[PDB]
Amino acid sequence: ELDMTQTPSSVSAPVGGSVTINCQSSQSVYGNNYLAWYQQKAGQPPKLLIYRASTLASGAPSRFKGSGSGTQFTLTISDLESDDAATYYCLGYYNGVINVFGGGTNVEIKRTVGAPSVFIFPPSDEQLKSGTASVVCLLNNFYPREAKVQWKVDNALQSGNSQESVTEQDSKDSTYSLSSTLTLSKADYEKHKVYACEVTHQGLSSPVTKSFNRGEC
Amino acid sequence: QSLEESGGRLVTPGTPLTLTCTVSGFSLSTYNIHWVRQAPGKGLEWIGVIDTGGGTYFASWAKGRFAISKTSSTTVDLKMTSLTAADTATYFCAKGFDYSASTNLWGPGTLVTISSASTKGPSVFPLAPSSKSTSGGTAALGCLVKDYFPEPVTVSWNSGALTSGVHTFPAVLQSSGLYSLSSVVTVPSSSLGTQTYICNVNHKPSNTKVDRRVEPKSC
Ligand SMILES: CO[C@H]1O[C@H](CO)[C@@H](O)[C@H](O[C@@H]2O[C@@H](C)[C@@H](O)[C@@H](O)[C@@H]2O)[C@H]1NC(C)=O
Repeated sequence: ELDMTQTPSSVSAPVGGSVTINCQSSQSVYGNNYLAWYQQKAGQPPKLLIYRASTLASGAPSRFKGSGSGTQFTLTISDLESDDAATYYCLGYYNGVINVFGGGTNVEIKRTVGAPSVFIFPPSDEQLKSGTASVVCLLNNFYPREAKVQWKVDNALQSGNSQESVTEQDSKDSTYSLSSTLTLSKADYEKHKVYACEVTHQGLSSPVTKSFNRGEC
Repeated sequence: QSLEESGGRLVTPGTPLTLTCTVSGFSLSTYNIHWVRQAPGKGLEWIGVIDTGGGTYFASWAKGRFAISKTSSTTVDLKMTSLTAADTATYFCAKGFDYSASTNLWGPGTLVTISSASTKGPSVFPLAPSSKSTSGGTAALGCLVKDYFPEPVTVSWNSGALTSGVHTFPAVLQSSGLYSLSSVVTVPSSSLGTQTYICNVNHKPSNTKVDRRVEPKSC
């Protein structure tokens, strides 16, 4: 019944900067101050930052500050570092032995534009023995997150046979990486010669291309 | 002092499932245990808590579908019924100082999948450059972990010794209904002839364990 509304869902700010994350409860939390804040990164459990609205968890840095009372709470992260790229959650405790998490907030570290380093990988002979060919294009360590990959096979633009995956923002250099996988049947792969990955990104003044010829090292 | 969840696995809908929280270095006569879950790509969701006396309390939506029990001085079970795809998630247990789910001690999580699809182990293929010199003083190497179910797979490099420059991507669900995952690392070109780079792949649900050495393909 009760709602915990966390805003904004996303925010971007530079190293040295500051962000404010808000949580609003439809009903006062227990004792007016039983509200905690968590940090979470991919594949890990959340880490406690704040409890009882404003008490700093042992081992969290001073630049995390909690404030508020009743139904309105704030987490302020100042002196932002690359390590602070993460998803943040509030957690309210309520009369009736109820805990409710806020919906979460993703904090991005805004850094200078950086071009991707692009690499291309032909399908392995091992894979070709089972009838499918995966061709992979890696875009390494770029900013901002947006990037476009266009595959070409003997200069035909590919559509509908590629899938992409993107890493969480790097906690040290604040970059992203992306992989694009082009899936072909072995039969299709062996009917064509020239395989190219073309990458569009703000760090590049025009799209960059990497290519290989099937069976030519 | 730590917690570790176990028992997360693939079952068909309606199959009862029991998870276990195994604790170490603190007493269940002093501390409570919270259960929390997180669906793929979604936020944290509180399930319930058991107190030192064994009394249990749950989220309003649980509706008696979940039960918690202390089964020994170091173990706590979460028993789940009427499971559907909505319950697919990673499940965490956490040490509770009180009834508030505010705590600095969590397990790593155990992954639950509710589906009628069958288990399948992945193939592991090299992502290899054509040459040691194809991209100057740095080379990218990788492993494509293809066609598995359910999640998760883990990947490390050189038995954990190599972490810098490693990017292990989120799994993607293919239209076939199987997952695929890639892991890559950037390394110095100048020693590719003699330095070994191995991706250590594990898909525990299928007992698949593969080490793949990756290097430039010869001409
Ligand atoms: C911060 O938690 C501590 O203080 C609260 C409130 O006084 C107290 O309830 C906690 O006791 C634990 O939790 C209760 C529900 C019982 O299970 C009790 O047996 C627990 O010890 C207390 N925590 C601790 C660790 O003392």
